[PDB]
Amino acid sequence: LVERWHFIMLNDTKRNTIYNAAIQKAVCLGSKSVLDIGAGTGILSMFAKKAGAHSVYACELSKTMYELACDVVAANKMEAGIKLLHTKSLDIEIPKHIPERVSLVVTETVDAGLFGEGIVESLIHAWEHLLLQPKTNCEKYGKVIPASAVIFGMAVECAEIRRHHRVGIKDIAGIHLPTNVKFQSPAYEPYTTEKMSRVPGGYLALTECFEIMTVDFNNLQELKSLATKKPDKIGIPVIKEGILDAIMVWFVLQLDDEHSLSTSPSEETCWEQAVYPVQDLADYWIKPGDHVMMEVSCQDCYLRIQSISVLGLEQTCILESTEIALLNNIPYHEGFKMAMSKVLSSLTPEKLYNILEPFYVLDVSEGFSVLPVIAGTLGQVKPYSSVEKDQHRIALDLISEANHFPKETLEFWLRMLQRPKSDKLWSIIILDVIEPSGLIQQEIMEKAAISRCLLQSGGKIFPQYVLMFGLLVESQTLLEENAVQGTERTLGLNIAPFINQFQVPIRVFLDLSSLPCIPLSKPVELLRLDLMTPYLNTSNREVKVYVCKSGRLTAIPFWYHMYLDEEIRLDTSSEASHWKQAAVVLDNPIQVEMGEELVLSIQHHKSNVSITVK
Ligand SMILES: CCc1ccncc1CNCCCCSC[C@H]1O[C@@H](n2ccc3c(N)ncnc32)[C@H](O)[C@@H]1O
Repeated sequence: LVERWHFIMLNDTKRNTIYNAAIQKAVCLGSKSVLDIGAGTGILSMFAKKAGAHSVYACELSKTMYELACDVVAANKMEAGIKLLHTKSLDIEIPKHIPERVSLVVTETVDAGLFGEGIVESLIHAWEHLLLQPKTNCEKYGKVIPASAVIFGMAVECAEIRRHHRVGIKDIAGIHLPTNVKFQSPAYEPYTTEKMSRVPGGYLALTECFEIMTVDFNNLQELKSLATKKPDKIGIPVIKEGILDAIMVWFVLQLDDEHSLSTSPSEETCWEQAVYPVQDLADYWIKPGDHVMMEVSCQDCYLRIQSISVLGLEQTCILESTEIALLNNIPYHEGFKMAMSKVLSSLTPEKLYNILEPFYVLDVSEGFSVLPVIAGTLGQVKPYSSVEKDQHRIALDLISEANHFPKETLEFWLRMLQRPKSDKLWSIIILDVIEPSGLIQQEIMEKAAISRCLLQSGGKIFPQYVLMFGLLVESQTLLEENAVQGTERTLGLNIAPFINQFQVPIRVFLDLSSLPCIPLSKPVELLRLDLMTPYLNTSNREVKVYVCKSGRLTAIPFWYHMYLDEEIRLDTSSEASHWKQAAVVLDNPIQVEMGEELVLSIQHHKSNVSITVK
């Protein structure tokens, strides 16, 4: 309900201090009438009032955030001086919502790409309807904090970004990906966002930092012009050999002459960068002498970088990032090849590489999957794909052709779980068990139980079972993302007890490998989800975890080993995993001692798992 950024930004003392100092300066120079656009909990509005502003107006788009801001403003005894408005800034009218035009607008409607929260649209409206005229004293003319911003770019090598946007291989577990199928991510999604200061495997600067654009938030003509301004065509010198994976983008906010904020990548700051993946080139290798060329525009809200190309000295298949990461997950496909060949082998080795009767193999993977083609290559197999999108069907037809399938070897199941034919049964059913989120898929136990009945004698659900592993960690990061840590970070203002009512018990879409934390235990098996034998499912159980190290336990990250058979397991935490992980974050951190035996109480019901300290 409450975006994680509200917790991180409220816990950033440095940022609170700098916004307070800028709002203080402006108010005491006589900006005593303030509109806070995107107020969240209302901390900037409370800075303005306490700085001596006469009237403060705070608008917030989210019902949840507006109600929270009402509660926080009241709790800090500022109900009377601060008018909270449940409204998009665009829908503020004078005198209906605000009595008079205001001397100061403060806005934190800002994303990693600066523009992605509609600031340009808001400030154009603000200048036109809501602000006093600009300077041609301070009580008599309109001004905006932030005043202006410089946007910076850098060409980078980053395999972690690459593996989500480009398919890196021509051959997966003995199937050929044909040249005549081009895979593109959806960023070909104007950008992704990334804490680049700790992206798994890091990044390499291939160019110097280069200025992309400047913006003056106090110049209405300039903001009005962005909409129709001709894209800047630019060309950036290469200073290092490497693979061109992305343009990394950040910015400096000038709040006023003396106060600025940088979203430059750093472990010292909370800020993320905008990331523009590079794809649909013949070659990605760049070296000193080359230029990185691109068009930069800001016409329809977002900063777009397009036509990214390298100046030196054919069916398209759109995949989600998860599906691109999947095709780049080699051990996943090699596991399936091996484990499928073993199940085929132990049921009819004669049909592995009644003659007319194949192995029937059903793939119920959620999205795009090449498992059926891999199954196809193993023996006399009739493989079934569960792809819905026409584009996926065409790609798989073309991949089939490239691996010497006769036409209509690969069948499409959608074009309910049922028998393959009237009096026939499945040799393998593949179920999708774990969400990209790192949570167990809903209704999986139902799908398993239905699927069990539809199997040939000695046939298998893949995976047969799944072990969930956990780790005791001390993570201040996970804590500061989860909960405001008291009053001192918000400069005495009392916000934590109100926002912390919206603590999430579980952080999903977590990159474990990147996480700054201290391990307090070794991995430990937390529960078994067994698709072949439901009786082995952990109902409710306690787990004794040996504490290897003294620390403040804040979280229990968790991932899965998915067993295709007893020898072959997939790791959702693997380097190349197309799954994210998750973590239980404690409402209250617990202190643990080396030698202690901590008890986790683990409640499991369907696809939901409670994990608690006892
Ligand atoms: C330095 C920024 C940064 C840089 C790098 N990495 C991360 C960040 C952090 N950015 C967090 C985005 C937070 C989301 S926007 C903040 C609040 O404003 C609200 N809103 C949005 C538009 C809007 C409107 N026109 N009228 C009223 N309210 C509005 C949202 O409902 C939200 O509560």
